[PDB]
Amino acid sequence: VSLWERFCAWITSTENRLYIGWFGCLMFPTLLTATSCFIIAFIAAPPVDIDGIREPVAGSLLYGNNIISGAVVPSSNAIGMHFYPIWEAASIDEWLYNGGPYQLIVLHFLLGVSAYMGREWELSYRLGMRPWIFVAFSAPVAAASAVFLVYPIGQGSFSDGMPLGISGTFNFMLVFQAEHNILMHPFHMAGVAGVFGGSLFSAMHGSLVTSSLIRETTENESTNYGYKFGQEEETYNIVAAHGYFGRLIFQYASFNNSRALHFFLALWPVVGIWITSMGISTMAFNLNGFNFNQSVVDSQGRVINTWADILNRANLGIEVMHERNAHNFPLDLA
Amino acid sequence: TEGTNEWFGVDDLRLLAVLFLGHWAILSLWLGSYGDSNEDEDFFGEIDYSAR
Amino acid sequence: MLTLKILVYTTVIFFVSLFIFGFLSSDPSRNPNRK
Amino acid sequence: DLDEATRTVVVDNAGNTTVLTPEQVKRGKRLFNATCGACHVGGITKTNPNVGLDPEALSLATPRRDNISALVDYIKNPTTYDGLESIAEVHPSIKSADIYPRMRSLTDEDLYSIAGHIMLSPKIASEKWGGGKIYY
Amino acid sequence: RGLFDLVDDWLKKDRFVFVGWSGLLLFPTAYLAAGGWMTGTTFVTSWYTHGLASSYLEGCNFLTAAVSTPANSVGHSLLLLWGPEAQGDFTRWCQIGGLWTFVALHGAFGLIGFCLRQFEIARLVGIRPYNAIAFSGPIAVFVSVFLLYPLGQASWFFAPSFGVAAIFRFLLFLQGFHNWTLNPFHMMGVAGILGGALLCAIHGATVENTLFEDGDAANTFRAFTPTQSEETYSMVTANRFWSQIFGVAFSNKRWLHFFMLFVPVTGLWTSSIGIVGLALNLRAYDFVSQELRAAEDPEFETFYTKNHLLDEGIRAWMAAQDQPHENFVFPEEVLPRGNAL
Amino acid sequence: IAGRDIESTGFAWWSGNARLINVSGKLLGAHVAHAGLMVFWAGAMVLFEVSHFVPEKPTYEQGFILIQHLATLGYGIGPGGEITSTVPYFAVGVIHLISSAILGFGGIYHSLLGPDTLEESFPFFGYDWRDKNKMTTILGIHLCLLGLGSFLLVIKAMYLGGVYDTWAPGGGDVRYITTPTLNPIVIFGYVFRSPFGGDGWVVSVNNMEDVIGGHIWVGILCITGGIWHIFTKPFAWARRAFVWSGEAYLSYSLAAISLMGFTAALYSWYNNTAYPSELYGPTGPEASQAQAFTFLVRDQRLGANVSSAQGPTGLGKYLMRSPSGEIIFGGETMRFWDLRAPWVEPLRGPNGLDINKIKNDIQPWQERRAAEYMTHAPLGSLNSVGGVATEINSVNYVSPRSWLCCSHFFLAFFFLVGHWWHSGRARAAAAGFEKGINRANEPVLSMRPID
Amino acid sequence: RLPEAYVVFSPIVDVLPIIPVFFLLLAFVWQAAIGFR
Ligand code: CLA
Ligand code: CLA
Ligand code: CLA
Ligand SMILES: CCCCCCCCCCCCCCCC(=O)OC[C@H](COP(=O)(O)OC[C@@H](O)CO)OC(=O)CCCCCCCCCCCCCCC
Ligand SMILES: CC1=C(/C=C/C(C)=C/C=C/C(C)=C/C=C/C=C(C)/C=C/C=C(C)/C=C/C2=C(C)CCCC2(C)C)C(C)(C)CCC1
Ligand SMILES: CC1=C(/C=C/C(C)=C/C=C/C(C)=C/C=C/C=C(C)/C=C/C=C(C)/C=C/C2=C(C)CCCC2(C)C)C(C)(C)CCC1
Ligand SMILES: CC1=C(/C=C/C(C)=C/C=C/C(C)=C/C=C/C=C(C)/C=C/C=C(C)/C=C/C2=C(C)CCCC2(C)C)C(C)(C)CCC1
Ligand code: OEX
Ligand SMILES: [Fe+2]
Repeated sequence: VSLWERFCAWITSTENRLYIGWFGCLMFPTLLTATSCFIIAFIAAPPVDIDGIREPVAGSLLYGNNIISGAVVPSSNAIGMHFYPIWEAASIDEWLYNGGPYQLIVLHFLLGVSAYMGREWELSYRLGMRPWIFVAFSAPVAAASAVFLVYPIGQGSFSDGMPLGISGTFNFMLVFQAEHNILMHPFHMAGVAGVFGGSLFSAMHGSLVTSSLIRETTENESTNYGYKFGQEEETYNIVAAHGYFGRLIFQYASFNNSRALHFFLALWPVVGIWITSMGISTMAFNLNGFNFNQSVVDSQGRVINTWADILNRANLGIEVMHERNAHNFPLDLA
Repeated sequence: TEGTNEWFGVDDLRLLAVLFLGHWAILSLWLGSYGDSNEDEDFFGEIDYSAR
Repeated sequence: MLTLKILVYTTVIFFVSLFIFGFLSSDPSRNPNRK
Repeated sequence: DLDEATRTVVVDNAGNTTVLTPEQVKRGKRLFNATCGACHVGGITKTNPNVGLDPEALSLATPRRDNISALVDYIKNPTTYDGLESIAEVHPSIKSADIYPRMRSLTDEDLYSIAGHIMLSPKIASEKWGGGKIYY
Repeated sequence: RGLFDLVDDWLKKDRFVFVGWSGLLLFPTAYLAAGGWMTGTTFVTSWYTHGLASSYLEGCNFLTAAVSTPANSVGHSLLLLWGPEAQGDFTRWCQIGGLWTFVALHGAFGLIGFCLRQFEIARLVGIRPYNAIAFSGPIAVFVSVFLLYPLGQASWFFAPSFGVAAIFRFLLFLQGFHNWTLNPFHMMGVAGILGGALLCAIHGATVENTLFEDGDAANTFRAFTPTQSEETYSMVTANRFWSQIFGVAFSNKRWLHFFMLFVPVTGLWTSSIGIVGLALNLRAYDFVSQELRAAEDPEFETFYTKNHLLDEGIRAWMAAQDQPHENFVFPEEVLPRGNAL
Repeated sequence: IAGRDIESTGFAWWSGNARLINVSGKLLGAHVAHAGLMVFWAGAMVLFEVSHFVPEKPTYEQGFILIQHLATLGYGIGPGGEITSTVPYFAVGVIHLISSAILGFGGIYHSLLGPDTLEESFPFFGYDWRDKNKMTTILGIHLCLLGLGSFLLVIKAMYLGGVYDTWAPGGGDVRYITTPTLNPIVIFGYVFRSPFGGDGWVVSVNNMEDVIGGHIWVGILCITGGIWHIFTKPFAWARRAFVWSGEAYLSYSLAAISLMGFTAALYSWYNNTAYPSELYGPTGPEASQAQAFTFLVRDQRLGANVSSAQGPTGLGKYLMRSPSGEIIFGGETMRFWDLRAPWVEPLRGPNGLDINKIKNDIQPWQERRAAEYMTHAPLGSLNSVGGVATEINSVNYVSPRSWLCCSHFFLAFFFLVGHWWHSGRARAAAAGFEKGINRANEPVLSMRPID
Repeated sequence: RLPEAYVVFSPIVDVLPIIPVFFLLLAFVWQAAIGFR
């Protein structure tokens, strides 16, 4: 009867086209502002002093870029970790010079993605679902907050944060290799196993369902039209695909349970990306990966090279060349 | 002035009257239904289905 | 620049207050089980 | 393959050469990394990269520093590179060992093995010792 | 009846491990690729080929051990044990790097023999052969990297060695010298690998969260007998969920599980096309409109020109120790350093 | 066996301690046994940290994390961060070891011989999760203890010995907190700051008067709010917003313990007041400034004017100006211009680094400190070799800050996942559909057309 | 190291922090011996 109850009834209605919910009250204003500023800053945005040395790096399309090289540049080294909104900038020209829109996009992104995650919970509550799709979405939220939030914190500047682009991503990955040795760190190892394993069990499960489909169509029409939507009959012989994989490797390595099978597809990647995103986090605070340089010696004591020493000389090439003007002192403490 | 240690970033006095009239303008909406109810009615559930 | 700043704290604590007083609005009872 | 010709290092300013027993080269590495190696790792100096532990750089000091007797001289009394004034107040030493807690327990044979490690390491690794990151 | 029928009936007999006709190609060749790797990473060194240490005898752990590629002087020889290089000696065969071609060749006939295994079991069980066609994805990555990439290059030396950190340098060797991340075929491959990991994390978490009540226990894993005809999760609910969260959603289980096949496999085929184009050094190295402008205007900087200076560090610093056969003796004064690093 | 198989409960062996939700004696014995393990570790770790103590190396080079908390309390510490005694550290690790054998016996008694439910025999200790008067009493009793435990810091810092102030005039030493700060505009000044750079929400407490003065207000709140929740009952709005069940209270804690998990992991990276650099090693920001100060001293001895020394980029090579106007150090160290450290604050002014004081008054203990904090920067590896990621294997050092900021930070994300799991289940266990969708009554079928 | 009346037990103390890991493994050993029921 009241105005608030007629507003709570609408905002929590599943009869809307898109469910809004109470998290959409701060998902939609956040992500539309992260979007509408990203499209403008990617297309039309002046160059940005990223190294704090007043050498402005172009990143937008109107200043001679493309899809690959164009990128929303991170904020300045001069700012660093300080909060830099528009009203604390004394003009928009001073805001866009010093890496303004990187903080406006990222902070409205991480609020909107952490609200998109809670929104996946909310609709599962109002639909009668068991709730935990949003726990599986915690794994890219862990990884998005690792390269945009946690790594600028432990390194003390948003300038070490990830550039919102495509070539800026590979500037981020290579400089992160030289300074932290991520490939030898066992948490990037535990998530390469998460996505190689994840793409394995995806294409391994998706093939054994498509292999054992039941005849419901003719050879002229499509294979997919043998599934009517909302039917109650099972659309594939699960005993058939169990007997196949029960002979392809051996018998006891096969899940006859389809529920425990469809749980292992959700376990393996998500655990692999939780562990990986806490690799960037523990390497944000300079707890680097393994270092086996000069580890094998002869009885005389001369250093015998290994593959890690060849990997070290690739890291030394990126270390002596990243931010080639920003350094003045012999050790990259930042 | 960015790195000042001021509460909620309230630099000027005018920003307070923005905050108080934001929480209260929806609080007064909320009290139009969930306010003025019996504050002495209990349940032995995990969850209450009392009224609107 | 102190006119924009006023506009943001309106918009933030408008939607934050809809969030805060959304879950205070007997939100566990809004399920498909009963009521 | 630690031959005694390779363990034979120069010991005095005149140029006599004596050999290091195999416990000297082993304690010489453990003590150097624990005491000196925080800044003098691999022969370079972190806090002053001009003055290294190179056998070229030890020889060009105004007292010649290549000898074992010259290095243990430096530890008990560190002068500068031109040897005019003392920097015992800032370099860890025996004379100024009340400030540095790391050097309150060192014997004569312990400095004899640390200086043994500084001298015998350019003979093992010819270019890695104090060559910087180019020769890692 | 005949002699062929007795052999055909014996191989296809139900037993512990299904042998079949294809097991005569798989089980000898896969056993020797795997055992050739465990031996080569334990005992055989890389001291004469690369000038490294890549064994457990030489102090390397699991990470820094490898079965390494042979010398550049060998060229593309197959390095047969009886060949003109090894000449029957086992010990000189291992020091030249003969185990690496032993692993790669008997491994390539393991992936032939394992994909034939998936056609044979599908014909006996009587199903469609999409496992054997999705496994053709990983065949196109082994062939076009461990085989077709060193063939276009100077020798077998520029191939990935079969060891954990030896793959890791091959990742770094391919950025500095080839600019591999800029190649659109890797970009369509990352979209399939991160896209394939995405689909199993969603389909894992949506089936498990729209389950029906089939029991009174709190454990839902117990409430599934395998031979039941009732579906175990509400497809109508899961469609209604994602149609409001994400906006668009699958309404077809046959199209869904096919789409979980197409996305991971295509990322292995599109990325396999590009690595064949790097055997020929047809790399996507530069945007010339970016390069002509940065030469004429010494103020124009992008992130893209920042990656070239990172590649000069990879091309100069590691190439001295990368290729000891070529004898790069760089002075200290040609190596590109930055300011004060 | 009844109550300890899936036929009676419905929980498998792997989710086996979920059988303890609706028994109270077995659940009490479980919480006092895990409390017996928290104690037992801390006693046995400090004895492990005493038996490997060497007076030669500093306190942070030896890789300890627990005997540096007691040195902040002031036991066995001397002036300048020099640990003297290490007989009182032995004494603390025995009391936290003997006592776990008593808390161990409560965990083995109450969970193997105690009654399954306390509500039958012991009406004071027995409870129900759905009850709301008892649960605020359990919250109230265990809040007055957290009030009293906060005053033990205050009693110890004002009366019993004192605490280690690294800002203490004359050098870092055990200092009695005479006059703590009791201003709520200052103490709650911290709690309502920005969490970003320069403000640094609650990490940025920069003297021991605000620390010890702050733990007073915590003891005031936790006792008045402890008495508040004993007497009262949850209000009308608080009964409508929560789920009053067993697992829901567990997912309330896991959200809040993750807040404390990140914050203790960010104290250890930035704060050099509660965590003195003499004990925990230099911070991330502090070792970046100690490098630029060392080469400032180095090239000042070569007769170089360091103020007018034009850098290679055109900025200051040594001294430049911050974006708020202050004289700072230049390089990549310009990001850490908020670094307030007891060896650089002698060189401050109103404006910043006083150029007259740099040209004339640099004391050799600052040179011995900046050279110590350059070589022991918090940059390590998992095999515990120091330096940069491309450093050779000779040193054995990873800073104890980097172990605390990478492990309590590591856990504090997984306990945020524990807030997501255990509250998704508890909100759905209250509503009835945690076991799945009913086949007879599906809620989606009784809705509108889909669009 | 430990005080002089306690230098004898320096091997036993080195094992002691490991012992809380052994309680995590003690649960699974107990679940194996009960037959996971
Ligand atoms: C923090 C660790 C911890 C603790 C304290 C508990 C505690 C408990 N669990 Mg449990 N559990 C744990 C971890 C833990 N669990 C883990 C990790 C798993 C997964 C494998 C399980 C799986 C599990 C299942 C499946 C079940 C329990 C059950 C129980 C309860 C009763 C056990 C019982 O009566 O059987 C008798 C127990 C034994 C015979 C074990 C004897 C081992 C002794 C006590 C070891 C003592 C060693 C110690 C050093 C001695 C100190 C003595 C002192 C004087 C110094 C008890 C409260 C049961 C339950 O729910 O009860 C209703 C049950 O069904 N647990
Ligand atoms: C939080 C922990 C906790 C809780 C709630 C309980 C609760 C209970 N225990 Mg139990 N117990 C515990 C820990 C705990 N115990 C520990 C650690 C041990 C090992 C020593 C035991 C050993 C034990 C035995 C052997 C028995 C009980 C019994 C009981 C029941 C009746 C107790 C009674 O007579 O009350 C009134 C008791 C008192 C007023 C005496 C209190 C004296 C203590 C020393 C005061 C505590 C001082 C202070 C608050 C603690 C400060 C240290 C702190 C910072 C850690 C009751 C349910 C009895 C039972 O269930 O009957 C079958 C029983 O026989 N307990
Ligand atoms: C371990 C810590 C702890 C825990 C878990 C709880 C748990 C609880 N407290 Mg409690 N409390 C504690 C410590 C704790 N208390 C302490 C130390 C104090 C003393 C300051 C209080 C004072 C207190 C009060 C006064 C009330 C509760 C209430 C509650 C219930 C939940 C409400 C809530 O979280 O809203 C979280 C809400 C916020 C963080 C913001 C609320 C903003 C308020 C409502 C604006 C109105 C102004 C109001 C007069 C306060 C002025 C301060 C400022 C906001 C203007 C719950 C039983 C409520 C209840 O049901 O009472 C029984 C209640 O009214 N607590
Ligand atoms: C604020 C949040 C609100 C939600 C935001 C909305 C954004 C949603 C994006 C719409 C996807 C549209 C693609 C049409 C696709 C289409 O319409 O498919 C429709 C298809 C429905 O299939 P049915 O089961 O109806 O098909 C049965 C048979 O008829 C098969 O033909 O749905 C899906 O399979 C889509 C699932 C994968 C979704 C693919 C999305 C890929 C992400 C987008 C990549 C492009 C981004 C480029 C940016 C430069
Ligand atoms: C080369 C060659 C040869 C040979 C072959 C063969 C016969 C081989 C085999 C071999 C083999 C076949 C090997 C094997 C090996 C194995 C190993 C050595 C293993 C190990 C293991 C491990 C170490 C693992 C670990 C673990 C465990 C135990 C448990 C837990 C988990 C883990 C994983 C950790 C010939 C004569 C033809 C001649 C030519 C050449
Ligand atoms: C219930 C249960 C459980 C649990 C258990 C527990 C958790 C327990 C705890 C336990 C405990 C927690 C224990 C503790 C103990 C301790 C002790 C027993 C101690 C003693 C001490 C001593 C003996 C010492 C000595 C010494 C001295 C005096 C001096 C110096 C030297 C030394 C250190 C040697 C489980 C899981 C199985 C499961 C089932 C059920
Ligand atoms: C010791 C010390 C101190 C002090 C401290 C303080 C004084 C504290 C405070 C604290 C506080 C004062 C805190 C607060 C917190 C709060 C929170 C964190 C809240 C939360 C809330 C919630 C969680 C809510 C939720 C919700 C919503 C939103 C809606 C509806 C439903 C519910 C209700 C659930 C200082 C700083 C001086 C310094 C250092 C030392
Ligand atoms: O900003 Mn971006 O990258 Ca991280 O390391 Mn230091 O800071 Mn700068 O150099 Mn390297
Ligand atoms: Fe599936």
